Amino acid sequence: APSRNGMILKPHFHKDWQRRVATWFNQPARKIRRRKARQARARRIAPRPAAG
Amino acid sequence: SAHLQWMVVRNCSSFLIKRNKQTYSTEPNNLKARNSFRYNGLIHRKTVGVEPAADGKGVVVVMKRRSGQRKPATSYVRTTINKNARATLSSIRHMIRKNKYHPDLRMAAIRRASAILRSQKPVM
Amino acid sequence: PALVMSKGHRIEEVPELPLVVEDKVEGYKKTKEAVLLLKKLKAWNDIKK
Amino acid sequence: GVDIRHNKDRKVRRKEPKSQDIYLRLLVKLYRFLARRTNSTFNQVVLKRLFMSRTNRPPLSLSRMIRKMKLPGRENKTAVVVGTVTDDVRVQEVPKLKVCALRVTSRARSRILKAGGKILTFDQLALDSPKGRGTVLLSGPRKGREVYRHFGKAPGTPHSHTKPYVRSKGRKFERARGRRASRGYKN
Amino acid sequence: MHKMLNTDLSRILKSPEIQRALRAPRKKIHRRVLKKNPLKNLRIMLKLN
Amino acid sequence: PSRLRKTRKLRGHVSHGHGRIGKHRKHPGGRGNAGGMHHHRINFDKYHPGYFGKVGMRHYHLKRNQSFCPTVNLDKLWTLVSEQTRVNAAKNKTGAAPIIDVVRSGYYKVLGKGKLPKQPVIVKAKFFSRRAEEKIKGVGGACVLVA
Amino acid sequence: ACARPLISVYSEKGESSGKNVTLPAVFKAPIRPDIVNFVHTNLRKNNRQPYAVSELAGHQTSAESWGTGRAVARIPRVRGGGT
RNA sequence: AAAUACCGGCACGAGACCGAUAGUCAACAAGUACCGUAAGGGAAAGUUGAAAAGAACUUUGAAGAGAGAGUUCAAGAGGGCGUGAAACCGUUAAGAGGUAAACGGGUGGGGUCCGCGCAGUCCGCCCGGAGGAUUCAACCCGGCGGCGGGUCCGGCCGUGCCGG
RNA sequence: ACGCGUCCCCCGCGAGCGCACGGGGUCGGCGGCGAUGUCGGCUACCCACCCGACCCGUCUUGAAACACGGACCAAGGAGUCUAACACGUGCGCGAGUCGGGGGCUACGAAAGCCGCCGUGGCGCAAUGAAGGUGAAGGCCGGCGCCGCCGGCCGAGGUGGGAUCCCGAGGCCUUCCAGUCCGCCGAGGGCGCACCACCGGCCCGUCUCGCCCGCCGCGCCGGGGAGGUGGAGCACGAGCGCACGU
RNA sequence: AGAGUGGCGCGGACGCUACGCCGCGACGAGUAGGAGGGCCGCUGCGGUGAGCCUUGAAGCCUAGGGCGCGGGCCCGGGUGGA
Repeated sequence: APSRNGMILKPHFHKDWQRRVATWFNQPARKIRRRKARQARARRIAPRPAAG
Repeated sequence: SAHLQWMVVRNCSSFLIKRNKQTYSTEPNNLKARNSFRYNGLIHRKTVGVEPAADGKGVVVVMKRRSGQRKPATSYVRTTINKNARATLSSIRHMIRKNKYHPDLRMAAIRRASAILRSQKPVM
Repeated sequence: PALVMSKGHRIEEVPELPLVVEDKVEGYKKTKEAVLLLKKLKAWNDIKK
Repeated sequence: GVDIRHNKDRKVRRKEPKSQDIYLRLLVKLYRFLARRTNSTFNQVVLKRLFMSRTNRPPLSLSRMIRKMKLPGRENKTAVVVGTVTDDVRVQEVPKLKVCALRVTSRARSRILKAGGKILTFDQLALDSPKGRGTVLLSGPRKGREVYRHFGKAPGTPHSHTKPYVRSKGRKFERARGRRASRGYKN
Repeated sequence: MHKMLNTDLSRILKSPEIQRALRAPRKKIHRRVLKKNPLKNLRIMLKLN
Repeated sequence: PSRLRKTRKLRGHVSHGHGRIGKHRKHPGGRGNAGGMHHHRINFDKYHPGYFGKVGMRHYHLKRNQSFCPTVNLDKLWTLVSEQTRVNAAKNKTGAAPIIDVVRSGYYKVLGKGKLPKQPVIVKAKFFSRRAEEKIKGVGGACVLVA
Repeated sequence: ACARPLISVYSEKGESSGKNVTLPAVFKAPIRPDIVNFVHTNLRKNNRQPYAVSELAGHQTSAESWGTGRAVARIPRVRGGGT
């Protein structure tokens, strides 16, 4: 039962998108991992700056 | 300030009761345990509190001064009247009338003092 | 001050201050010194509750 | 059996505003007292504009405010604006005024405080004129939203001046059949 | 900004500037009257005629 | 909000607000745009006609970077530059016109819609309209082009 | 409001001190409980871990419905299963 | 090499997830028992007592199965032993039986038990009989608080004004 | 129908009282029986008798049906989420809002900050396939005359219209001229939102003739009047979140 | 309910949970479907009742009472032990 005047779209949900699911679980985990990697790099290069 | 915080207090509070179709407030300054704007002493500047003593000797009166704005303890002052009912109610009526301090609840304080002296009367 | 009594804290123990204590509070490193500070400020009934 | 149509038995207008704020409701309950005591229609119109919410009122513009103040017959006379007055940047000169409204934007407040205007609240205005003695009651232009281009006649119809719900207008979206005269027909 | 400055509606309403030009409060409760039959009852017919 | 829905109020119903005869079935009409030419023609061509067909030359490698060109009006010209220049423009008795750069604001073509106050300014842009040029030559001001 | 009283800052021993600092304007702020309750119900949801039911449970065991008759109520039942 | 993916495994932590027909099918000697010639299919299943203090002693009877004792706070926890729901059967007591049976309305009769009724609320003001309490109008001393010290003084405050 | 000082057509306060067919029931009248089986029992246990009384859900216009399923009971059990919209409601700032990605500082995978991290979305400007263009003008002089030197006013006009402003005057005390304040009002306008039309402007195009311009004097470029069509201008209003349909 | 210029005493109820109160009138059927309110109830999260009790928490029956126009609740008696 299609409704009255409105916008039209092409909802790409005909495929099995439940198979390929990749949602953002590790956003703050990736941020803390990049923070620790940057701190380890800054402690590795002692005279060199952060930019280089 | 006065009417502003009453709408917040009447919504949620620990002293208010909601059971058996009985919406009331159980504040200690609230006489007769009736929830109303006129029946309050914490918000208003003038506060009259009729309470019994620790022992069964008369009525203690908790008076509020002019300087009480943010003072929970040192604003209020306590006194104790240990006399008969006639001169006690006469002294309370003189405090209400001649001192001109909160001349609003006159008969309710009389009935409250009568109920307190009837309660602290020794049992048969 | 009415919302504190609506919450249920013992407001009677503080005579008059929206409590601001001196900068030597961070210098204490003992729980007995903390209990002594709470007894000097008389605010013990709220934690006894 | 009495044939009474009970369809329009209850008035569909609001008996109370649906907003949840403590500063508005006390003023509403005070203007209830003023509207029931004063016999004038001024407090009733102010109360009805307190019933009409943010979606039921348009934002008033400063350029049209100055344009309505340039009309004669209102010299040394204040204007009570219920809705919000938004700042319009296409203005250069501004005299001193006495602006009283609910919410005024910060650029307009800076311009009024630079010009030398006294901004006051509604309580002193109610103390000055309870019945509305020496006030001009104004309202903003309601025809100032995007949805009015969608209201009215249905599209896909000859002589229909109404914006259709198109996801993205362009060179190929709804141009070939219904618009051209060669490809079929046109309306 | 604050919506209203003086937040004391009782002090606003007890001011003489509002209470100068106002109508008097019609404080009189009017219950319904029992319409007695003037054909049966005697002195009701004497009242209205 | 499960308690703030109609599915708690409609507890105790057969079809849950979907009629006695015509129940809420799977697909009465179709799936999406099924049968758009046969029986949904009345539905689609009455509301949104025009999609069926080709039009124009098909431009394949289209880029919006060369086609991006925002315009600016003469009415909001004083809004970009600060108020001290508006003081100094009235202060200048000789008529030293201040420089107002349009490329700094990020616009290319200058149009004319509203009222401009009668004092000269220098406008540096890429394009200029003819009527806006007539208003600039009537009021006062130059038109410095840029590549 | 605009008027702000003077605050006598007490000492740590209990008695009052001589320092007096003017009260800030945050203590005369307008109160709005609705936005506070809305942000409270948002931030109390913004620290919640999701949970899931095992999706593969149910589709591993195979079954086939015989249809009408055979003293069943049109339910896909277990094929075989000598137990 | 660098930021990218991880549903299996090696070590953990946490949860607004579920709670013995639920949760992994499997919380226990679970792909285990079992079925099919085979690729294959696939179960049922927790709660004694804190502590076994697990019942010695007498009798009936071939033994099974009873009747008295003992333990413990209680067997009201008796070897398939947390508590003890309905559908179903029987027993003790009460009622009815020539228009299966039952229900809705009006009451009538008998009992189940409840009223702690079986000599039955009183309260304010005035007067009288004999009473008791050193107890009141009125006046000094000390302490506390409020109306407005109208027009006594000085600080403080103002999204006030005018300045240096 | 009932003292007179005050206008004829014509011969401004009395004191008390009794009782009431006078704005919805009272008695200032009464009697009995009760401490070992009587008093009250509507709710609930059983029985008797009077009236009514086709077995619950589905189908169809029409079902209690010789239309369908139902031996009984405990437990379980059947419009859920994301994405995209149309409308309604609440908050914030406002021509802006939004950090949803990035960086800096047990509960806390909480939280705070960035503004030269606003890179970027939306919208205040439309019309065309595109080459492109683009959203008022009016008044007075120099010149029966085209172009330009000057000054002034400025986002249109008419009608219906919320409410305000002014007021022909009025609003009672042994006497009369007589002051400011307060209320109402004959009548006249500025006219709020909104509605109806006439407009003016822009863009693609048809018809009509003419005027201008030059480092590059032409198959050059610009302009005027009347129509046609436009999801247009007529003085911003949207953005981000939460809920329901 | 106006204002000015001149010729013995020490007393008087309810009220106003202003999201409360009552006054005066009209009407009471209605499936599908839509709108509003539940001091109706189950299980969980953040606070709160100086909350509860081995001298009985929760759950199960009942010829006992009353509260309801309702979704339901309270104690009288038996089981029961956190």
